[PDB]
Amino acid sequence: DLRLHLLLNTSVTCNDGSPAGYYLKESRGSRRWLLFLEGGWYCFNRENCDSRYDTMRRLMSSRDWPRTRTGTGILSSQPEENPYWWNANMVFIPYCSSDVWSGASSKSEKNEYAFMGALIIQEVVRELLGRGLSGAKVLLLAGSSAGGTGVLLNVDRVAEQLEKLGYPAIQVRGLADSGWFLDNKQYRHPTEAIRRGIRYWNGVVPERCRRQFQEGEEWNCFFGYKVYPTLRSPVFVVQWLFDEAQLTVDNVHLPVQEGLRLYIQNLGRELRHTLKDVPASFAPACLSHEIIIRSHWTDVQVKGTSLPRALHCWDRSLHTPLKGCPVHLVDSCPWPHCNPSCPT
Ligand SMILES: COC(=O)c1ccccc1Oc1ccc(N)cc1
Ligand SMILES: *[C@@H]1O[C@H](CO)[C@@H](O)[C@H](O)[C@H]1NC(C)=O
Repeated sequence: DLRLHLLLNTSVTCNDGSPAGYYLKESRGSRRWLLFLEGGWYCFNRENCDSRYDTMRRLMSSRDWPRTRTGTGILSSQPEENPYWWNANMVFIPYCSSDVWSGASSKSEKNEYAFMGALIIQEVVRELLGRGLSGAKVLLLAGSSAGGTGVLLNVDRVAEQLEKLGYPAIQVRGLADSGWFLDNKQYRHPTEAIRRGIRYWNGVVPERCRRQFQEGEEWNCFFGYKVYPTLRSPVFVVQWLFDEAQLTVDNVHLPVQEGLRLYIQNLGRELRHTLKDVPASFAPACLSHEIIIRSHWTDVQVKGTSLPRALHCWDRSLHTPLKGCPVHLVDSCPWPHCNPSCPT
């Protein structure tokens, strides 16, 4: 079990002003640390944030947090469930800022809600350094769905933070799961919500990406294929070719006729194209969403290689290609579940 710690700096808060926090399970025997970012959509104005506070309050407040949590998937300490890092120090950071982990604005007299996602990550890292992280050799920042996008937005800031604090020996890396989206046409009549959210949250994006797209076009950096080339920390990308959250924003809900068949096939081809210059990636041809913290994450394979194996090969590569231990795994067949190992 992972144990809850509320942030000692109570000014770094969830949406409603309650303190943010993290769940931790230590492993004194390891110098590897895994920090995982929870997902769960977002809210972008007063009215729909008010709605989210009524029926999704745990994503906006720490008031009702359970006092511990169970680690699953890549957060499991059992070798049978987690062949990759079962012996690592485990950290689960709850998502209570509703800002895709980008915000840096406090609750105040002008702001009904606080959006502090980027600052929550910074403060968790700082408080963990007095608690074991100062001796780490690798810090892997991971996350799923909105947390996967949060990895892309924050991994280089964590690297910069550790350098400025005096810890240049810690190798910061990222693992972005199911947060690699496309700003494509919908099947029937979404990027505007991101643009409005950024101004509502005072959201921040990586500096190298911001300099490319410049004022008021910062929404571009929320899309993986645009922000990834600007990052300097090593990042491993996991993405279903037919992601269910992507299809939902595209207004696709699953007899498929020719128009829909061509749309679905073109989406898989476009996603595959955006990953050709991404050396560390895992992209199976399945209709699903999220992967790395479910208990049976070991079952899916691309070209005969599991995701835990591909991540271990990634570790080895960062000590050119390795014999029988690949890191770039993208299916080429064109329809959902043409890979026999897709989840049911
Ligand atoms: C849950 O996370 C998101 O909603 C998200 C994150 C980053 C970028 C986009 C996002 O939603 C989308 C907006 C528009 C289109 N076309 C696709 C996806
Ligand atoms: C708490 O965090 C905020 C935001 O990062 C910072 O401005 C403040 O100085 C911190 N408080 C202390 C006591 O360090």
